[PDB]
Amino acid sequence: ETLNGGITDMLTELANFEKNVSQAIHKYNAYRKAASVIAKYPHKIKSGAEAKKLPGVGTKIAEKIDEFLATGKLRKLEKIRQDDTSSSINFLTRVSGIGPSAARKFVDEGIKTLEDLRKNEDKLNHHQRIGLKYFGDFEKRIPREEMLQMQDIVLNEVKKVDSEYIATVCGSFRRGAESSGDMDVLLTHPSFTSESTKQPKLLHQVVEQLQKVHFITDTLSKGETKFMGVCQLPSKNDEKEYPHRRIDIRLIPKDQYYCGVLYFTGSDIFNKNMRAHALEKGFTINEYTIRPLGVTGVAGEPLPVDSEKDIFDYIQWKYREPKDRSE
DNA sequence: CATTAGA
DNA sequence: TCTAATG
Ligand SMILES: [Cs+]
Ligand SMILES: [Cs+]
Repeated sequence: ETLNGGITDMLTELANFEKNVSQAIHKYNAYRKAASVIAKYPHKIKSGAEAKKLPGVGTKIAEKIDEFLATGKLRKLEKIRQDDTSSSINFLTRVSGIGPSAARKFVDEGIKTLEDLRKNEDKLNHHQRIGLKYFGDFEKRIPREEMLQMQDIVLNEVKKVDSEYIATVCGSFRRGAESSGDMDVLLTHPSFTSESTKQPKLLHQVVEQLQKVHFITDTLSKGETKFMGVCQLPSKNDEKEYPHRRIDIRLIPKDQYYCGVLYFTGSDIFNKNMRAHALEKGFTINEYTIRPLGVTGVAGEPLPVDSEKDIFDYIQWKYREPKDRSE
């Protein structure tokens, strides 16, 4: 957590680079298990050789630990950190729509900067266009003050259209968070579950609603169960307009909400931990259900969930307010 | 780890 | 179809 710091940090810096700037899935994958294992290790690595006794720790990596341990740096790291091409990719990658694959290409073409991208809006697809458009806004954090604002409108129309709907804004927002990166609405309806062969409309309906009023302003992607877009709070009586905000809505069979909701609510750890516990408690938790474990090794048979509660009661725990689902 | 765009 | 990108 801190004794092994520099190492894991450098190591991850190393991994991340193979993956993006190069296409070295493997070397990349390498650096990471290593960085993984060196991280669990309970003592201060004092030398390569020492680390070297680790799994995943080979000669290549080890050699690296030395240099780092020896001098407070690493050339390869100082070399890459410098490298304009590699920088470029690092950068282009921020644009929403742009991944590594695209970034390399863009680069290869000569598009390295923000403006470069403008000059060639043509080479970009819709997503990347939008992302390009809202580069600033996209990067900006969402104040809870605002999330509340948004959550308000969202449950409003949801209700308007159909009153049989159920929305929940999941995420760190759900969990108290002073701010968030984007909004996440989990959606369901009774008329939709496991078998009941869809009703795409159910998603459609709402999307349209939220648009009709000017809340949604772009569409990054719209499927039959997972809308992914951009939104904006009605810029008031002027002098202050609201930044463009990423929003995502998703349809879910009423019969898998709560686990879904639980799950997306986090945190990553609260989850893992609650999850780990259900195991002992003779259960299995995953984003969609909760199955009782059978001794043979495994088992199935989803247990009926009507609320966050059921899942809890199940593994016989303390209902944890989302506020304190921190871990 | 599954859904959506796209070409 | 496969392959990229989000989450
Ligand atoms: Cs080893
Ligand atoms: Cs990106």
